[PDB]
This record gives sequence, C-alpha cells and structure tokens, in this order.
Amino acid sequence: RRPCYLVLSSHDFRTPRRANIHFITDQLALRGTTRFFSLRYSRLSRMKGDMRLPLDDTANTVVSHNGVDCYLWRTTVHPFNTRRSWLRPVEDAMFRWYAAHPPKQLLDWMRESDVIVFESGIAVAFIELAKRVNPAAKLVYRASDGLSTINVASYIEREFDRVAPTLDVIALVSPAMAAEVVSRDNVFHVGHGVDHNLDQLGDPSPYAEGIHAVAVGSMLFDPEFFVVASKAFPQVTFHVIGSGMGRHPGYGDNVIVYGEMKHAQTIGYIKHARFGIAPYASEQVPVYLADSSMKLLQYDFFGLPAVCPNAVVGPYKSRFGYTPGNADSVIAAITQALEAPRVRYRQCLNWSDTTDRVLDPRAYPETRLYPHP
Repeated sequence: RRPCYLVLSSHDFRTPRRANIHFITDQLALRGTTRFFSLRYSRLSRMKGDMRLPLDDTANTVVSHNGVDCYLWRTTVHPFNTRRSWLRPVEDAMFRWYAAHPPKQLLDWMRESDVIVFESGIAVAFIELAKRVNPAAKLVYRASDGLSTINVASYIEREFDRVAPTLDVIALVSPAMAAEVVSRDNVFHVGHGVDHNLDQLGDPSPYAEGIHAVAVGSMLFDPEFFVVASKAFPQVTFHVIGSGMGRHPGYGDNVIVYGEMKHAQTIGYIKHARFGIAPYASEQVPVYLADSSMKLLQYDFFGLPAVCPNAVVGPYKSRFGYTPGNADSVIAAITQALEAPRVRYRQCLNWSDTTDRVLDPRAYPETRLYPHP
C-alpha cells in the first residue's frame, strides 16, 4: 500500500505537541499506510507520571489518528535503567524478557511493513526481531538523541552496538552523534526539518509596537533567566510560551506568560520577535543539542537572533551565549542579541525533503558521514 511504514518509539503519535518523530510520521502517512507503535509503557508508568496516561483506556488496541494506525502497548512492567551497577543482571533480564514477548500486533505490523523506523531509545531492543520477522524490510534508525544522553540502560547501548552494522540507515540528527555510533558505512547526517509553509504561518504579527522577545517550549526551562532579563530590560516584552510552568513571582510586569500553543500559532510570535531565547537551566547537555534543538532551528529559519547557554551556541552565528545563573552574562548576551542583524544563515530543508533523506540517504550523497562508495 505504497510503501507501508512502521514507526517504533517511546512517543505515542496521539500525544499533543509533536516532537520530530511526529513530523516525520506525518510525511510517512502521506506516502503510504503508516503505523506508530508506542513502547516503554506499562502499569508501572502510572506511578512515574507518563505523558501517555490519558491514552490508557485505549492501551493494547489500534486507534486511527490523522491517517496513522496507533498502538499504545501496555505491559505490566517495562525495563529501564535503574542506575545501580549491581542491578545490571536484573536489568538485562528485564530487557531480554521485554524483547522476547512482543504482542501479535507488533509482529503483524512488522511483517506488513516495507520500512521500519526505530527512534533512538527503547526501540533498539526490537531491531533484531524486525530482521527475523521481515528481512526484506528497510530498517531505519532515527537518532533523535544519543543513547548516553538519554541515559539508556547498558543493555540498550550494547544491543545498539551489536545491531548497528545491520541497519540499512542510521540517520543522525547531528554529525556530533557519530562518535558514539559503532558503525560507519550506513551512517548519515539528516537534520530536523521545518514546516514547508513556515513563512505563510508567521503573518500576521501578534505584537503591537515596541521590542518583543520570545521563548517557546519547556525543555530544561529556566525561569531565573526571565527574572533577571525582565528587570534588566524593562523596555523589552518577554513572551514566554509553553514553558511548562506559570507566572514565576520574580517575573517583571514585562513578562507575558502563555499556556501551551499549537505549533502553527507559535510561528507569528517567533517570526515577528526582535530576538528569541532558549532558556535551558543547565549546560549539562550534549554537544549535539546546538544542532538538534527544535526551538533554535525555528529561530534560525527566520534568522532570529537567539540568546542561549554557551553550551548550545555551537557552530552557529546569531547565537549569543550566557552562563545559566550568572546575571551579568544573561544581560551581556541580550545586549548583543538586540543589536544583531536578522540573516537567514542556516539552510533548513522542509519535512518532506527531510523525510526523503531519512528514508533514502544514499540518494543524497551529501548526507554521508564516511567516505562515499
């Protein structure tokens, strides 16, 4: 049915506020029958506060959502990194057990698929199974994150090293991820895409007169940034969108705090801002985050100058680094961003062109991270 796709991920396709894997899956759904099988969910997830808990009454059944067949697999317990070295044989046993007991629905979908996409993380544990069920299927690993950054259990790191050479495609969001990938000939660089109609979404402006700065998203969200920034720049209005928290009592009156916004509504706040902010509270982040940050990519699409921690400035112009918790550095970076010109320095492929490269990177030899054949 055109090519049939299966995506394996710890996301569920139905969870509001899409991550990169959702945007890719939207493109898959345009190309053929597309399935999204959600992993690492269990009765144990209830005690931990999993974002998929609203979908619990649909567990272990197929639900159609936006043209995609979705399945939230719920087991009694799921394997995880206990972060105790003495518990490693228990972990390994739990992971082996998990991988050894796939539901019939997963097996059927694997068999039916022409292409199986595994997102970095728990999906690693099912790569060998996929090869056994459907050796004809193209196996594509989408490295949204490095395994060590997401801190997967030892079992997952070892299994990925073991199976990585067997994958048809290892599609890294950033070349900085390649150092920890134990393979070469099948390793490619395919960054995140952007919406093909980003420029149509930006107009009209949500802002009136004056200087407006924007932050979108809740990742490592640092309210202390805005406590300092709002006081130091009373002439700037700070638009804090989808931060995952409310109005911190230290925010100046020049901070406007918004609830979660759908992707398309955020664009006007981004395009029409003077500068953007990625207020990550910690610099204990991978080198690849400069490339993989979805919010920084959106700013970059418009050439929006950005203020962000030093650790995520990376190989980019128009990003002004500060040290989280250091007020003077915050102030200095904003000062620089206010005077930075807007220039579209970064080339941003749309999601369709991005998906083309994730699926068939060998057709786009510029994606190769190792010597071309």
